[PDB]
Amino acid sequence: GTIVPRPDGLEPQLIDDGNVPRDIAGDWVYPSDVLQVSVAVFCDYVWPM
Amino acid sequence: DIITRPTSDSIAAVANATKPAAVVSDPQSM
Amino acid sequence: AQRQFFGLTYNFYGQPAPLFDLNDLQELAGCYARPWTSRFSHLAISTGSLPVWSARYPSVASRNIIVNTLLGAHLNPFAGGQVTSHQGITWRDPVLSSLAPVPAIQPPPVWAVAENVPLDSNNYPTYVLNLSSMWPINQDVHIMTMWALSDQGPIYHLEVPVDPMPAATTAALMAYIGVPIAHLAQTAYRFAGQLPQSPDSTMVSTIRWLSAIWFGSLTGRLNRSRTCNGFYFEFAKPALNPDQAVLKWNDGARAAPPAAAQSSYMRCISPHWQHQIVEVAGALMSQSVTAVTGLPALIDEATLPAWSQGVANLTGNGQGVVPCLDYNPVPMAAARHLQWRQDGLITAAQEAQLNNDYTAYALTIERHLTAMLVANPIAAGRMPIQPFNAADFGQAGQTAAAVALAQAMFV
Amino acid sequence: VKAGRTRVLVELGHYVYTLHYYDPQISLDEAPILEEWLSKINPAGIPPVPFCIPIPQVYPCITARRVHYAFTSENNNDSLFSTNAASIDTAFGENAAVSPLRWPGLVDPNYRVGTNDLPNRITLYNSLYRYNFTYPTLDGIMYVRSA
Amino acid sequence: SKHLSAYLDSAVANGPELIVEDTGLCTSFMLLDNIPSAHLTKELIGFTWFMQMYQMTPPLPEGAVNRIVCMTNWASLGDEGRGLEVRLPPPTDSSVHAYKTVLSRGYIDNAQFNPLALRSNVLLMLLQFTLSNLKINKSSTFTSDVTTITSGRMIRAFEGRPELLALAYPGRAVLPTQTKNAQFLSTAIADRIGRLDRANLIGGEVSAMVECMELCDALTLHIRETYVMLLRSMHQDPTQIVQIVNECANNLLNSTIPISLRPTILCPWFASSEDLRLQQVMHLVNISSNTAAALPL
Amino acid sequence: PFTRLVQNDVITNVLVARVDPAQRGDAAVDIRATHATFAAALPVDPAAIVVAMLCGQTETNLIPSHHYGKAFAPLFASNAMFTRNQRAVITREAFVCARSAVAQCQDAGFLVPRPLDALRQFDVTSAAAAEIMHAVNDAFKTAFDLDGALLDGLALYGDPRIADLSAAYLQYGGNVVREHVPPGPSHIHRTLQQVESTFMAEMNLFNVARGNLYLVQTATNGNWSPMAPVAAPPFVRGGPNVRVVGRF
Amino acid sequence: SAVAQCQDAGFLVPRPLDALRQFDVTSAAAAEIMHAVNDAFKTAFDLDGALLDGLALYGDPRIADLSAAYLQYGGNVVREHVPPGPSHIHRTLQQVEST
Repeated sequence: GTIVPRPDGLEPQLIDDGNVPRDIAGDWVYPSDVLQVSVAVFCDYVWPM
Repeated sequence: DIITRPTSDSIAAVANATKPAAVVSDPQSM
Repeated sequence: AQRQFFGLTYNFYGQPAPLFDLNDLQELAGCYARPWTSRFSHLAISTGSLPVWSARYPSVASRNIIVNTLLGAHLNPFAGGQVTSHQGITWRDPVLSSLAPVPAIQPPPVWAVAENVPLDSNNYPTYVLNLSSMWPINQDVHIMTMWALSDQGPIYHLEVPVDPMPAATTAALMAYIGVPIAHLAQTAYRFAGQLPQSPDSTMVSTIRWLSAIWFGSLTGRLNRSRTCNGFYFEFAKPALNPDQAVLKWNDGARAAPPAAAQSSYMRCISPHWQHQIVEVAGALMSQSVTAVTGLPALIDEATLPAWSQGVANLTGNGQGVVPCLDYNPVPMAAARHLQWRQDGLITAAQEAQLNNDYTAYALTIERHLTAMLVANPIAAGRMPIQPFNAADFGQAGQTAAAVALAQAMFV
Repeated sequence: VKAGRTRVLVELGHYVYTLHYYDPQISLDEAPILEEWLSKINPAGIPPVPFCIPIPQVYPCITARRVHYAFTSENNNDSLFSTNAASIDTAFGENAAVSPLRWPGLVDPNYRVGTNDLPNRITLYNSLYRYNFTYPTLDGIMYVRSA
Repeated sequence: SKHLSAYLDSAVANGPELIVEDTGLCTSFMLLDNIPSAHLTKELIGFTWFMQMYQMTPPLPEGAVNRIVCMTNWASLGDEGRGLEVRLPPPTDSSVHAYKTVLSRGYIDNAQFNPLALRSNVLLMLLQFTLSNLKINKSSTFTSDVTTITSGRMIRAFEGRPELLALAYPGRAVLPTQTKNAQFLSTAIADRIGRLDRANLIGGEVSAMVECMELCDALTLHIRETYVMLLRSMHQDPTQIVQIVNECANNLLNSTIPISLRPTILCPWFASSEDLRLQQVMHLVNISSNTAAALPL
Repeated sequence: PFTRLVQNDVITNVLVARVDPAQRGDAAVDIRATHATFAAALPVDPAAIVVAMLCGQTETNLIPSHHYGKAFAPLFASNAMFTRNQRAVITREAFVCARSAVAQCQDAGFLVPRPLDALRQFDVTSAAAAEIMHAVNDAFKTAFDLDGALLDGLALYGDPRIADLSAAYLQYGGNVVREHVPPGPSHIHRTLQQVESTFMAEMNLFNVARGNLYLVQTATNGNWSPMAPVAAPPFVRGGPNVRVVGRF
Repeated sequence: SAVAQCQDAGFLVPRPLDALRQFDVTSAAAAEIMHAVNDAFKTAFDLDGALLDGLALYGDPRIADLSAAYLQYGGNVVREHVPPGPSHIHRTLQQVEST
């Protein structure tokens, strides 16, 4: 569940399973596994959204 | 009462070795 | 013991001189040490632990091949009865203990180069008179000959008696259970190498059985379902690295002895053997038996390279001639897998998958070797790998006959 | 040499080197280090060769123009593993990422078990065997008593 | 009396220490954080991320500059070592003391190295490197992980040395925030970890031999595999042993052996005649060659 | 061999050599001038011998096989005989490695691979060889935890550079045997060769570099990597207008 | 039956609970399952002494069908299978799983 912070005021992004960062906003599907291993980030960057 | 038994130590050791913190304090959290 | 041997030197693949440089000799037989039992000093349990993938000696068989070529330049006493020198290097003593540069005061005569030289022990009387100490020469010369006689894989001999195993061999094998093939091959080589032994010795029969069991399991006739007196070999998964085998003993059904004693000669018909440890170890282990007991009979000339036609004391076409069979690992693997399904060890779906995995694995070996050859053209003056053609990987050989033999060998 | 009128090539086949990292944001001159190095050369022997390397930075910084003197003739930089590992990206300094070549058995899709490039390169992640040998005593082998 | 007692009793031990076993990691090079990364708390916040804030030990060094250095047996959990080691400091230090084995003692200064004797010192250091690595890669208990990051294979749990467990399998990393380390580890193949195959001979027994993949360099692996290859070379079957003993007693005292499975024995008790001849000659050279030396013999 | 009344076959000397006589100019010299000879004798009293010969008796109904059966029973109960085998192996490995080490420091020697030959080694005097040999011998002693004399005595004459073992005995008829004792095929020696081959490529991991060193004033303001120059080296030796300092 | 339903390649049993997630049990894992079933039975029927322990303590718990045999020197093998008779608890248990 890696996120990708970016400099220069660009708002962060999330790693699509195709190994390409995507914008947080929109729709997403989380397998239970990735959530169990990335809850710490999810609680701070996805859940607020 | 309901039956339980401890797992083998090796199982527990590996499990305990991997437990990231659920809540982490960082300044950039929306 | 055994007071006599015969041999044959290597063939030059069109080149005018034996194929090895000074560095090969200096590294593989230098330090004034005895070269006579070094074949396993540069082998191990698996390829992953060995520097066989690059640089000089970039193949499993590479070192032993060069050794054989090296010996061909110094075995003159068994051909002409005299020690000689080649490119300034010769034996230190009439016992042929080790090599050294020629002395400056009384150099020996320079060897006249030749190829495929037949060798007799009787041409050099001091050998027999010092048999107790010169014994190790017997084994290595035999090994060199058994390789020199064939292109592609070396030749080795198989046989199974009509009797059950003696108790002594049973106990010995029961202590070799978890051992990989490579370690087993070392002990066989170490045993016959260092001191004379009679053929009527427990180890001799022991190793003879091992060669039989290895082949029977290789063909897939010997499995967890069907075993020779409880023993059989287990092969690694093709999905990771099938180039590995270990001994096993099991409570499965025991195969019946053959109706009559079976025996034949064997070799690998495809270049894959050059980079496949199980082939090398199996050949060396089997050849060790023939080294101490001599050749049971002349080998059939029918399917041998041109230089191997009618070699005295080695090859023949008469009545007292044992045929030699050959196989390609890929068809062999398919046969082994099919036998497993018929024995019910696996399903049809698994059998198809195993064939795909093994073929994929073999392709890598071929791709590595063919790329390695152009990296080391034989015109460079040294032969780290035996030459071949692309079509050689596709030969089916006598594989059908081979599995038929095991069928008759373990009924 | 310090005046920029001469260029010197010290011939030495092999040697032991030493590094000294420095902040690229402040003034620096490498002359004192070299002068110290020269002050310890005897007919008996020499001290290791020193070098100065700026610490890589994670942001575009303003670098003070500083003077250097020593550098090698080849690429002797194999011992370097990675830079700014715990960062998103290396902005200014030299940017070394973890080279996959040393980890074929971890990232290569075409990796086969039992391969290596030992004489030329060292791979850190491989496959190996392990054993459980027992060491029976002599009497553990046979019936030790009178025979 | 010393010589006579020595010559009469051979049960004086003093045998070479052949069996040495390692349960740690078969590696001799340590990844090293040389220059630490700076902690930013006012400006440039978020440019760096430490696994510390996630209570995790990073599988890789995370300093500003990282180096590979040679340190023998740095992860050698298990038996006591051979007693000689090679430990280079990071290149930010002298590392000259590792090259003063010979031709240096009374000649060069403490802070120098002898450029004219480099080859010999390098060779000896490599020799020490080789000898220090002569161990047996012993197996250890494997187990599966019931955690989410499981790959379906069992792994080698280093009980009592958790940091070893973190280091052994970089594939088991937990990656937030896409750092340079993450950009590499994220490419790790899933199942390239843990036990691969084993030889299970006896029901409920420990596997006689096991094959797995973990953090392990090639060079040390090559050394140790040769070492066991040597040990196998001096081993023979019990049938051979009993036959040898019987022959030594001129076929008196004819003992024998039981017949049953002996899974994983190893008896490095033999050699070749050439070695015996060599030792015999060497022993003669060591002693004096006068009548006062052969008399106790 | 026990000779009997054959005048020409009487053995006068039994001899051993610590050094190959081929290296030094002793190819065709008297064997006694090249090998050290033993010297020992025990004066026995004839009277005691005669009594023993004439006063020998045993038990009335002795069965030799039985008696020796009891006698030899305790002597084959332990691994005592095997320790010497293990020591012999270690001795073999130590000897080969020591010879390999010394040879690689000379310009040439007992023909042995020389992967490290690119490095410098100026001092080749016998004193250096002795120091090297002791270092190797001590290293083995530490590694395998030995206490007795291992590989010693070879340096008795103080020149390990030509150390080699041989034995011979001389007969009055001028006949000589002159047996050689070359070492067997070691394992460690091969590995050490492989290590050195690897080192010659990965030397940077040991804080050791290769190539020359330049000294040019450079007032750079951006990135600067001295260990990995990107541009071609300036004024390679032999170039235009480049001068080579005198040897003084 | 219990062990077979947790290793998804094992001895053939009806599998009503395959929809549930479960990592395939190794030899060690199955032992814990074997123990728990053992303890549950001994508790339920108030039994002292060993009942099923050997299956968990030694060997592989992943059993299929017990068998004993002896080997004759002539190479002949005499094997005697012991397939269990009709169980009753197993039937209703499978019913409970299904519902």
